[PDB]
Amino acid sequence: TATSISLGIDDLLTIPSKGWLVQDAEQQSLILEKHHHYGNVHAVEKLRQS
Amino acid sequence: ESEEEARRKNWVDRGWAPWEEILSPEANFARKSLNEGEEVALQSPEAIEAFKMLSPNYRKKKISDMGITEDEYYAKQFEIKGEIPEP
Amino acid sequence: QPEQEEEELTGYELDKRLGRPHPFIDPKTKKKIEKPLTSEELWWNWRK
Amino acid sequence: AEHVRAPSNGKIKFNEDLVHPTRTRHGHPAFLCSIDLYVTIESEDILHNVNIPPKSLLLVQNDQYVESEQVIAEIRAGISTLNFKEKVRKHIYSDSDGE
Repeated sequence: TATSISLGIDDLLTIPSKGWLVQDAEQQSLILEKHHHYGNVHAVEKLRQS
Repeated sequence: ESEEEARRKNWVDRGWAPWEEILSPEANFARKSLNEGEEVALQSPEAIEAFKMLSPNYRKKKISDMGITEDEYYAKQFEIKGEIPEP
Repeated sequence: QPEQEEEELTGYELDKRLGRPHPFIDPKTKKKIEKPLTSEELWWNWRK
Repeated sequence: AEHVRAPSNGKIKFNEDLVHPTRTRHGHPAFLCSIDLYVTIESEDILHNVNIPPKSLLLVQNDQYVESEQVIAEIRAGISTLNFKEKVRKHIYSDSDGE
């Protein structure tokens, strides 16, 4: 009661590097999806990699 | 039926023809690599060659090893395989 | 060793020992890496 | 299961004579190590070395600039998975019409 802990919107903190991991993941996903259409990989591989 | 008979039937009715199907390096490696297995070491010579040919410098060195111009390799890519008829 | 005195002559080491604002990597020490493989040379997965 | 990641930014230097060419499940080109290797990360100040001998799938090439927290190798979970093989049939659907 003396401390009065509370949770806020800004209090929720994300790991400094998230914009990098998600960005490289979606970049790799794009490169794959391009190549799939060219015949360099097959669907099972696409499914798995994703 | 037999494979030969089937191919004959196809040529006669459907119109099958074994075209050249010029491929990219990334694809040639895919066609010559999925025949062995997965995450397994490449033992076939053509598979190792296709794996090494994924680098531009390796190709530009192999084209000079045999003494061919830059346009000669591109012309040899679009080459008709199989038995060629007599003139 | 009477009156032993130890100090950092360079400013970077002094700021690192005291705690003043200083870069993490010493610009003196920093040495450029030799050129890595070009984007063209990389395998397709890593190409930009 | 366990993915070896890069400690810092720099160049990956390893001897390609001990590693044998392979193809990842995900379709990418790769290198398989059947023996212990020591990779070096030529960073601005320091270096770093890590690898697993029985099964290492190296997804990177020699003299390649990599950034931090990037997947470099896969331990491959060399410990055997439970052998409950289930075979499933996925169907490819044509996006456009034709012959």
